[PDB]
Amino acid sequence: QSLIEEKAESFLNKFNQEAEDLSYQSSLASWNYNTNITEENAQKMNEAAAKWSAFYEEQSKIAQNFSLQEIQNATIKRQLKALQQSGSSALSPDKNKQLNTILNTMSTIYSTGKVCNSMNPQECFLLEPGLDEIMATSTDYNRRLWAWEGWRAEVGKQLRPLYEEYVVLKNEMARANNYEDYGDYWRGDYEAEGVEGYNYNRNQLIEDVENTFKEIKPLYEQLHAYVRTKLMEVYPSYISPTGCLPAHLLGDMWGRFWTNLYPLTTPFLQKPNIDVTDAMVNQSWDAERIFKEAEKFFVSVGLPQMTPGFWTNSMLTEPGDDRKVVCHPTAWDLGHGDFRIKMCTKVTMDNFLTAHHEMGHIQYDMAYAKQPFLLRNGANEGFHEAVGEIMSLSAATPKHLKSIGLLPSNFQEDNETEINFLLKQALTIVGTLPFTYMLEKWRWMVFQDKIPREQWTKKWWEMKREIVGVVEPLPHDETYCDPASLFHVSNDYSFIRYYTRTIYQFQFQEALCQAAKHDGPLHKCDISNSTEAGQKLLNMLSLGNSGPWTLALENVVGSRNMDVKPLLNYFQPLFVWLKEQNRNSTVGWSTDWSPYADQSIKVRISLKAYEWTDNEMYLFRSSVAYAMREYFSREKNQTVPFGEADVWVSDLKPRVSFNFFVTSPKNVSDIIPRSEVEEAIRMSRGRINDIFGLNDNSLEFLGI
Amino acid sequence: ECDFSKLFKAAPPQIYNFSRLVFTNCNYNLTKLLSLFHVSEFSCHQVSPSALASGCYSSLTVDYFAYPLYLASYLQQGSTGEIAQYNYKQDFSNPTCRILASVPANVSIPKPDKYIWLSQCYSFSAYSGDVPHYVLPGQYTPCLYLTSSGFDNSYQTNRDFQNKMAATGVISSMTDNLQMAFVISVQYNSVCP
Ligand SMILES: *[C@@H]1O[C@H](CO)[C@@H](O[C@@H]2O[C@H](CO)[C@@H](O)[C@H](O)[C@H]2NC(C)=O)[C@H](O)[C@H]1NC(C)=O
Ligand SMILES: *[C@@H]1O[C@H](CO)[C@@H](O[C@@H]2O[C@H](CO)[C@@H](O)[C@H](O)[C@H]2NC(C)=O)[C@H](O)[C@H]1NC(C)=O
Ligand SMILES: *[C@@H]1O[C@H](CO)[C@@H](O[C@@H]2O[C@H](CO)[C@@H](O)[C@H](O)[C@H]2NC(C)=O)[C@H](O)[C@H]1NC(C)=O
Ligand SMILES: *[C@@H]1O[C@H](CO)[C@@H](O[C@@H]2O[C@H](CO)[C@@H](O)[C@H](O)[C@H]2NC(C)=O)[C@H](O)[C@H]1NC(C)=O
Ligand SMILES: *[C@@H]1O[C@H](CO)[C@@H](O)[C@H](O)[C@H]1NC(C)=O
Ligand SMILES: *[C@@H]1O[C@H](CO)[C@@H](O)[C@H](O)[C@H]1NC(C)=O
Ligand SMILES: *[C@@H]1O[C@H](CO)[C@@H](O)[C@H](O)[C@H]1NC(C)=O
Ligand SMILES: *[C@@H]1O[C@H](CO)[C@@H](O)[C@H](O)[C@H]1NC(C)=O
Ligand SMILES: *[C@@H]1O[C@H](CO)[C@@H](O)[C@H](O)[C@H]1NC(C)=O
Ligand SMILES: [Zn+2]
Repeated sequence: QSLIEEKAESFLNKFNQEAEDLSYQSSLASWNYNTNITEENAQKMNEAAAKWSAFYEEQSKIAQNFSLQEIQNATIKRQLKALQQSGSSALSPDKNKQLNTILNTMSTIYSTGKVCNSMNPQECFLLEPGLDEIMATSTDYNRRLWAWEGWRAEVGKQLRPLYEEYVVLKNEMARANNYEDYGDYWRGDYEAEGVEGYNYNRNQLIEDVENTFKEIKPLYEQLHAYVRTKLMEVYPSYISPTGCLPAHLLGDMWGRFWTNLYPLTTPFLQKPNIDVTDAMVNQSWDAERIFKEAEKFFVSVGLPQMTPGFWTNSMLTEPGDDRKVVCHPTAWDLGHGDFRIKMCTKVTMDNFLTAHHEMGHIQYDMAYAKQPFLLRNGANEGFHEAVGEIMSLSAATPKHLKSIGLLPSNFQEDNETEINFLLKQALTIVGTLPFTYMLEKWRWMVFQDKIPREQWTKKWWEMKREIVGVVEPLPHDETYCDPASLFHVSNDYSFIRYYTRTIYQFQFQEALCQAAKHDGPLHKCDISNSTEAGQKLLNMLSLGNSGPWTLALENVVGSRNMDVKPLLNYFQPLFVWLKEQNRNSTVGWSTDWSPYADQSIKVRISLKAYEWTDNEMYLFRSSVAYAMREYFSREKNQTVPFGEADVWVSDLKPRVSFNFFVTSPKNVSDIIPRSEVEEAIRMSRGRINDIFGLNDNSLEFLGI
Repeated sequence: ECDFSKLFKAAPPQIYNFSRLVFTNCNYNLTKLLSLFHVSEFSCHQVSPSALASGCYSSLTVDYFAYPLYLASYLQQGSTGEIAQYNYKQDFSNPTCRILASVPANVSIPKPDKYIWLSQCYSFSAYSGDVPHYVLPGQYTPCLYLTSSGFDNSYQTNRDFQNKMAATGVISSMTDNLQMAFVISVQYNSVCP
């Protein structure tokens, strides 16, 4: 043993035992507050967290004395590397405080911004609750557009200046930790080293994500073409049969998930899905019974049972006392073998599946509890959720439900219900993949300076049309920040974990169903009573992150790379059905059609000569607003206060050419007819020429 | 006759430090011994409860400790929880039976302040992690010397850095009636009713 190796091992022994005691007290204080929300409990939580954070910072500096090049043991070296990560501490105290001010301002704007009705300024809405209820259930085109544009106009424009300074500060922090940029720093979770044949480079992630998305695209286009056909029934006027989908009609504020579109896209209306909620009520189930069934499922595959302290310390039901709690299902790993679950459990089918998902997190924690303290994690950031998903997949199958008595013994499954079930799965799983891939691609290019600030908004909607097949209902300039209107962007969270978790979960399920000798389509598989499948899963769970994530992946699936073929196998019955439903339709989209292109007027200007700057564009909109006021006052005998914000400009070329259209004040859904705008331009044609000093040849309105 | 006075003299120990009595060449009365308690479970193995009272054996062994009744499922044969792993492993190589009971206030048995059992016992090292120590059938845990200080709160860990050992204890509140567990094993004859 090397002398440096001996000194480092002695240092890590004292740290590991001290950190367990301090981290456990911090978790226990947090648990007491979450199940008992008082001012006194909040004070205790803050004090315990500060003590644990102070200890960690002091020990991190002591770890800087060890040279990782001299350490030969990979386990000791991996612990020291984790303890040497400075993070935000690399910045000077002046800039660290500046970044914290920006981060807190963006989080406060997001959670407290309000959009208000134009007719009644006194009636305002928050994002949650409020606009989220509208965007989930409304089928009113005009009302959905009001909430979509109002959120980005009122809140997104406040975040635009703050996000520009946030990018500069994050790149300065990343370079101080020897990274290319902040996006490169975020991709370090997937870095693997130390074993020959299992190395994974940071730059490999970008190429591998693009390669996997290419094989997903043919399936996503069939789902896109099917949803477009159904939405033409709901919105006959507003949908092009060959173009993109309007962004405000996707069942979500950002269209991250298409789950809420299911009532409008049901393949078979007279074949409802399997809802065992009524059977649980008729058999007098309770919350404790639900978690006992989940425990039986894990024992049948060979996993250990819950500890005695799990049943006494958990909060499985909503308290009936004067105690106020947070009702969000979470699994807690306090330390020292203390495992708890906090859940406000109802007797419903949805809560039955959530109990299996949360106890899967507990099983993962229990498996790697024997690892050193700093190595008690998942293999990478996408492993933990992938384990939780596959448990819910097996518990929801009709074969599993018949074996636990929630379905009759003579229950028969028809293939029309199977298509209903698979279509609902694709609206959540397949639909979110292009959204996740496109968003993280945009942020990566922003951190690399591939996209300048002057083109942030422009590149966002070019990639929406190209990759996602989604078109914006109103044009946006560089005063907007549409990415930042999402929670994960304005709250400084990486997003690629949702893309990789989806791929991992179907690789895991296909491997475990093969170990269970399942014969049939992959979506009908149940791994219950299979101790061979539980042995492969346990070989991966107990590793933690003490080795390369590629080696842990190969223990369960037998390969070291991401693969989307198991995902394509899971949705094969739906893929065959979709190609028959889209036989007479168009598959694919064109990126030129837009909801506002039919009422736009083309403007061509040849100055050569003053530069056509942003100030000259502001003057043009005011001149158009002036012409609209005069036309309404003279030809229609109406007084309408048209302003420069009622003029919408799109497709601005480096040469002087663009399009514009006019909307009515207070109403972004009321577009003025193009014929009436032409009459307005014709009436004041002479004065517009005098404003810009350009005759009919230098400045021309096409179509007039 | 076999004397059970040492049972009633002092408080029963905890499960990881169970007391053992061995009887040879004496007359025993199991009916009188168990008549003093409210028996809640009499699960027997390789013998009948009626045949165990009136048999003749060469040796008789009794293991007893304080045990809360709501943890009864964790003492059953084939369990893989922490009770069997680190505290007490029953030896089924001979006919043995397990009795759970409550002590009425009429019986004069001092009772402890609380119930304590170990949740884990292991050796630690930064090179590889934690190596658990599992209790053998009929034998004591190697982490016994680390419980002498006691446990003040649940999930407290008592360490010894010289030999790199750690033990964690879990506490349950003392009940109104002291609850105990008896494990009786026999071998085949000088001990008869
Ligand atoms: C919820 O929190 C309150 C407030 O901390 C707890 O009330 C405390 O109870 C202890 C005894 O358990 C008293 O000594 C404290 O003085 C109480 N605090 C206050 C501020 O009055 C309450 O026990 C907690 N409830 C549960 C179920 O744990
Ligand atoms: C796993 O196997 C067990 C048996 O080991 C199955 O439970 C049995 O179910 C049958 C009906 O199919 C009952 O007649 C038996 O009494 C049950 N046995 C026990 C011990 O409960 C269980 O259904 C299987 N789980 C699956 C298929 O998910
Ligand atoms: C469900 O299965 C039925 C048969 O049980 C399918 O009905 C057949 O459909 C094919 C074309 O796909 C026809 O050639 C056959 O004549 C049909 N058979 C009958 C008896 O009508 C049905 O298409 C399947 N449905 C789905 C959604 O998969
Ligand atoms: C385990 O229990 C034994 C029971 O004999 C303890 O030993 C006795 O401890 C008492 C404490 O009041 C002393 O009065 C006796 O003299 C001890 N007897 C013997 C033979 O040593 C023992 O201390 C317990 N061990 C632990 C670690 O708690
Ligand atoms: C370790 O840090 C100490 C305290 O800052 C310093 O005195 C010493 O030179 C350092 N040694 C090495 C090997 O870096
Ligand atoms: C580190 O050393 C320990 C103790 O000899 C050994 O068991 C372990 O395999 C070593 N780790 C690696 C990664 O080689
Ligand atoms: C906006 O115009 C539409 C028709 O284009 C009209 O139905 C609606 O009432 C208007 N909005 C408001 C808030 O008045
Ligand atoms: C055992 O004790 C009981 C107490 O009721 C008594 O009736 C019985 O006769 C005793 N048996 C012997 C063999 O002493
Ligand atoms: C025995 O217990 C019973 C029931 O509580 C009680 O009435 C009786 O007085 C007790 N006898 C003695 C001697 O303590
Ligand atoms: Zn989860």
